[PDB]
Amino acid sequence: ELRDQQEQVKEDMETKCFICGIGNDYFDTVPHGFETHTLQEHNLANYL
Amino acid sequence: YQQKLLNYFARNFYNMRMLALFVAFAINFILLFYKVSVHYVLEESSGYMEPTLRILAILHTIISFFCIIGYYCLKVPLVIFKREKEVARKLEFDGLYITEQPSEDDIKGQWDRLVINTQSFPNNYWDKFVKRKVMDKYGEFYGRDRISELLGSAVLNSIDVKYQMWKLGVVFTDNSFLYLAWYMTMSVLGHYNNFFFAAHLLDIAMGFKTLRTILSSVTHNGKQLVLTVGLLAVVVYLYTVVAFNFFRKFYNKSEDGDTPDMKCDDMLTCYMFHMYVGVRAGGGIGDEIEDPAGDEYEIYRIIFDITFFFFVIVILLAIIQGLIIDAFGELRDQQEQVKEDMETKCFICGIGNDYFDTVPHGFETHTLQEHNLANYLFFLMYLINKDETEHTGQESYVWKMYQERCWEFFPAGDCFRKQYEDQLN
Amino acid sequence: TMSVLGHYNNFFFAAHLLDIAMGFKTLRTILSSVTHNGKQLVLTVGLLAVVVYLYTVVAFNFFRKFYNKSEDGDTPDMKCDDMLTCYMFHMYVGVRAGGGIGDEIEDPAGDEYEIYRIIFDITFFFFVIVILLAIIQGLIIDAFG
Amino acid sequence: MESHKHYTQSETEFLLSCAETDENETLDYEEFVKRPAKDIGFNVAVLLTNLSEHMPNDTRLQTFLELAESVLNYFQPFLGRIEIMGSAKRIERVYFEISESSRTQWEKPQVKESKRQFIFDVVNEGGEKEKMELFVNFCEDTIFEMQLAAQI
Ligand SMILES: [Zn+2]
Ligand SMILES: [Zn+2]
Repeated sequence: ELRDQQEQVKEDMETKCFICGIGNDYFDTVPHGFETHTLQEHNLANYL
Repeated sequence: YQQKLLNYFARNFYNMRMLALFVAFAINFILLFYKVSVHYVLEESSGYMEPTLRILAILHTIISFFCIIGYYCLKVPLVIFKREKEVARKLEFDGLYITEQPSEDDIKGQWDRLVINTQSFPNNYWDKFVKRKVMDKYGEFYGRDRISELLGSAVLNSIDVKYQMWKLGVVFTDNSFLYLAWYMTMSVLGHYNNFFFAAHLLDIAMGFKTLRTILSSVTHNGKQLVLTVGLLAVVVYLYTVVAFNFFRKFYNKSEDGDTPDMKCDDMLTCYMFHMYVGVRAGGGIGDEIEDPAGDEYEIYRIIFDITFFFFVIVILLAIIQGLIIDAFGELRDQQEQVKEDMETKCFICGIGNDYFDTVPHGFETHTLQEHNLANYLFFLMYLINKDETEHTGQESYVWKMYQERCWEFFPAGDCFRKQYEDQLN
Repeated sequence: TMSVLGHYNNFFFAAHLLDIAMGFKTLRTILSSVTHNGKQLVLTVGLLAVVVYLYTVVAFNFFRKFYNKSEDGDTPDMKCDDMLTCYMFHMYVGVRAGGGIGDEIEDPAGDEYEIYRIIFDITFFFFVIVILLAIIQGLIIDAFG
Repeated sequence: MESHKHYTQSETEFLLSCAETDENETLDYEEFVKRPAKDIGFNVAVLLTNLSEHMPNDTRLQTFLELAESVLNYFQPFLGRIEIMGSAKRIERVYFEISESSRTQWEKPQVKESKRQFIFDVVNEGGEKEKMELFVNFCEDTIFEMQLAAQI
């Protein structure tokens, strides 16, 4: 069950924005776009 | 003729490797019929077993030699290809010995300096314009001659040593060559004592594939297993502490009464006793100890016994079993996931098997005609095999991108059909 | 043929009771779990045999004097000094003891091979008695899942 | 030369007129290295392949593909194609030859286990741009491997 927990948190973080919940489907039309979203715009770091 | 023999052992490495296994089996089968009076041999009325052992030991050593030569011929060039390729890429696109000059750690990089000054650095990576390109890239910012001084039946009469010292330092660090040298040393010391040939039967783990998968489960969590045993040791240390402080009088492993005492009164001896018959009893420490029939420490010794049982005998064993079975299930999850991801999606693009299957079988057309691992590698090998002048605009563009390492030419999220949908386009 | 040879000896009719596996559906599903990984199970037992062969090699080279399954002292010796007999002994009471080979052997109270016999005992336990059993159990439960 | 092709002035007796080399009442095997010809055939096969794949939907050319089917069957294993993003910001085909040594060395030996391990380790560990250079390193090491295995 703890394995399921960590599998699920990795799943949910990879699929989706922590902020928005768009999913990794709208952005990857452009190359690498989901990672642009998570690492430039809607950052935990830059928000803090 | 020497070259033919070397290519033979290289090509026949796996067959001779498989052969030495069964020679080891035959040796260890004949080892079963040994006796003592000193370790003689007494057969079942057949005096042919000793000469078979004598010749099979010689065959084992000889075929170990040939397997080692096959490995030296065959698999060593590949790892050296990887190494010189890494060194060239680090020199070009990072400038390791120009700017970084790495630490005492990264002993590979500290070792990979004497190769830099040689002529035959790019021996197998099939890229010889390495020194020239590094001279172009750092010829003025750091120096020009600095870079150059940093960089640069009649067969057995002239050969490099500078490159070859580096090469031998590489091959003496490789693991499979070290194993085959161990294999040879055991086959040689089999002459000193024939029982040493039993070490060669442990090559089954390397040989068989399915046995390697049987072994991967316990290998997958060896660290957590060793932590479980360390915790077991700590717990038995606490238990024997509680015993040595209180429960020493019951630790009488003597004969029937009115006998000399063979007791555990120290701490080290009691700890060895708990680790040797507390856990290796199937029931705990109370089995091998005088029963507490009517003592002031009756309930405390009972608590000691049952807690020792229900913790040491139960929980750590169950944790070891859970670790191995979790390794099994997790490796099953791994292979399930790789089959899932390969079926769903293009290895190249990552479209998914949704855009193409509008047409019949289209995802498989995508994977088997257009965006092939095979055809891509064959285009790579083609342009390595081709000449830069003969390149088209397409091939020149792509070869530029290759040797400057872009990977933008690769399709990603797109394809010929996605670009050219049949809509007058 | 078993029903005919039941005439020759009526005990041969007991072979026909093994048709329950073909007959019942749910029993076929009970049997499928162990059938699902029979090959890897047999490999586990072969590895067990190889490991006990190494253990009895280490015993026959070193630990023969403790292999005294005689009566109380001042008796004729019933010992395992050969290699085949020691291998049969380890396979017959090393693994079929619930505790290992040290239970059916004279205890090493103050010997030069005390720590080495102790290492032999605990390694025999924690490998042969534990790991291969757990692998068999994991195989059947993985078949179920 | 009766079963492999039919027999005319222009199919079999054409060859026997080309095979008028010796006066020993025989024929040497140099007529085959003389005839060389399939290097033209690959390029014309690629020409028709590009014409068909880029410009389908033309009955007039489909007629000629019926004519060239027998040659396209010859050049199909050696004719590779791949698609890549172009300098003009568009995907297009790259038609290109495939050798038989690389094919046979890529297919049968241990390298398939290397490809399995490659795909497994790639898709398990994964990476953003730690995928294509891994593929190219696998390809270059494999190209070296097939070269070394050809060398025996
Ligand atoms: Zn968002
Ligand atoms: Zn694709």
